[PDB]
Amino acid sequence: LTDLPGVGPSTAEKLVEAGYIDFMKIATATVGELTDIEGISEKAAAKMIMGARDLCDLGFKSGIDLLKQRSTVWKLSTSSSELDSVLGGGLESQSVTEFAGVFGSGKTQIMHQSCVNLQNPEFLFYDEEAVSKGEVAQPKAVYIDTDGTFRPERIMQMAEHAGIDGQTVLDNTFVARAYNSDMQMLFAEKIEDLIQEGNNIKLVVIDSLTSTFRNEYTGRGKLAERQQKLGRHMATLNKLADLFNCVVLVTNQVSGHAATFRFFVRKGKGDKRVAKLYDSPHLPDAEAIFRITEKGIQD
Ligand SMILES: Nc1ncnc2c1ncn2[C@@H]1O[C@H](COP(=O)(O)OP(=O)(O)O)[C@@H](O)[C@H]1O
Ligand SMILES: [Mg+2]
Ligand SMILES: [Mg+2]
Repeated sequence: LTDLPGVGPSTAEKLVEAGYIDFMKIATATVGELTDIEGISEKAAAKMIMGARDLCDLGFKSGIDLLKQRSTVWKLSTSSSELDSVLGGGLESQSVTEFAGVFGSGKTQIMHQSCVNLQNPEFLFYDEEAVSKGEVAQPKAVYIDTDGTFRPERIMQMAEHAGIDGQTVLDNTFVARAYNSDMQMLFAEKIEDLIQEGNNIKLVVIDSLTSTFRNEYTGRGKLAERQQKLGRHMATLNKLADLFNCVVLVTNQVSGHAATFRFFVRKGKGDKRVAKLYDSPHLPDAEAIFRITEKGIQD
């Protein structure tokens, strides 16, 4: 951090204790966040931010550089050919993908499958030129279980059929049981701490995203506070996805959020499930047929 203009050893310590350890978090921080660090003037705050931006080469980009920026996005397979195809390759890092649908449609299943697939190196599609092995090495997932439906057995089972060690998935998956939106949001924010602790978080799951909010802000007369809180939460999830180049997944029970990809999943005949991609920035609306068996997501 002392590389940063105006940042000496003493300021560097105040910065590390305030959570600001890497350049990107400073380069993208507001003069407000830092000035609040106390002992950090607004002058020093603006200088180090300007400095960090330069160090991280933030600025106008054009031509081939646009393709290169886009290439830093890696993708996680869902184990369903149909789905991956409709996703334009697989779940995208640096973005939030939402799977909404009726109870039993398979939302939680997809969440578990993703935690497993993260441990299958061949399931992470990326341009070796924009993303180095080390960046996706020893990947870890964080699962914010809001409904209390995380099932280690299911992880073990899906892993087995994938030919990978189930215990290895468990060892690399942090689960956080949230009983309300406050815990849910806080846990989400604490993810930076796990990364700071050396954990290569590459997959974040929020299952579910809206349950707590709906239960807490049932009154549609105070739908204001709710739509707000949820917005801040989503903003936090999106920033996480970008800064730490990781895949963020959230589920929504349904009988509009800031998710960059939005799916509506419905039950087909028996095993069959239909995932309808209805919102994305560059892909056409399309349906993917897959199934849910003892092996997890397949087809
Ligand atoms: N071990 C399993 N083997 C085959 N299918 C399973 C297994 N576990 C769960 N399922 C399927 O998952 C469905 C429920 O998926 P779930 O993700 O919990 O729904 P939701 O969308 O509400 O989260 C079940 O009704 C069952 O068909
Ligand atoms: Mg993004
Ligand atoms: Mg569920």
